[PDB]
Amino acid sequence: HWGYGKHNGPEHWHKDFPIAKGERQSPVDIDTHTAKYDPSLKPLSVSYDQATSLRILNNGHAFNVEFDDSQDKAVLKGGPLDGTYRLIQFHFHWGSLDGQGSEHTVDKKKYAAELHLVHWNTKYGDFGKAVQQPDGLAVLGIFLKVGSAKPGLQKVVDVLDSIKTKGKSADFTNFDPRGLLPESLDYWTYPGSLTTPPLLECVTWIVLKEPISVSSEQVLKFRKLNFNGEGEPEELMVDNWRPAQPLKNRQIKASFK
Ligand SMILES: NS(=O)(=O)c1ccc(N2CCCCS2(=O)=O)cc1
Ligand SMILES: [Hg+2]
Ligand SMILES: [Zn+2]
Repeated sequence: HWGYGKHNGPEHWHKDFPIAKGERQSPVDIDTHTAKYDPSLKPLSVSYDQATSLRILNNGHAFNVEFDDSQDKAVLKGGPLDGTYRLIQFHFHWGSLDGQGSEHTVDKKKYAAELHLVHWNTKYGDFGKAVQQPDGLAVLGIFLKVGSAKPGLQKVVDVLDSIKTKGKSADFTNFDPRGLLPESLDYWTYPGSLTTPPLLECVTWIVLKEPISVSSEQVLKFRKLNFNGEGEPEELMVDNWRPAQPLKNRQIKASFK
């Protein structure tokens, strides 16, 4: 099955998921000089004060911090979005080295990691139905660079010992996603896709201009995770990012002048 290795990685995905070569695939390079400021964009609203985290899961390609999405408790609205999108989970993509790891690039620059806060359009009733829709999802993407520690990340870092291998999960209640956000909500936005199989073209991407900083030791613990299940040969969970895909005649919009 699909992975990030030489034999099952991004170059292979198209054979099982033909949409890999579609018209609105993600991630993309954000060419900052080609991006246009959009005055019709409303202010971005991130409402995570009532957020209810439940669990953290190693799914064999990254780890998901899952939330209770049965009521409007953590929501994303405004910006390019019509209606309300509920937070279901967040996860990261990272590299084997600090000079790579992000999925989106900015003027071809790769960051050490990228955080994805995944949201589904409430008019569609659940996540499964939302991913059948062109505007089913909204993913808020945040770049990670190496520098000072992110205090709001440490609770995540510390539990990774407990979910080392594929299929392992751990209780992860009372985690506050607000501690993962940068100061500014300035962003780029474009229509795109899931960056992993099934690569469904359902996402409004909202990628924040301001990266967060994480410490070397925080990122190092990400790299100690395993792609494999327990009792199988160890394959370090690193370089779980898809490279930039063709923009194809889509326009990236900026929230800022
Ligand atoms: N990387 S991404 O586009 O934000 C992304 C968001 C959600 C998902 N998933 C959809 C398939 C089932 C659960 S999931 O987390 O793996 C995969 C990728
Ligand atoms: Hg879709
Ligand atoms: Zn992702």
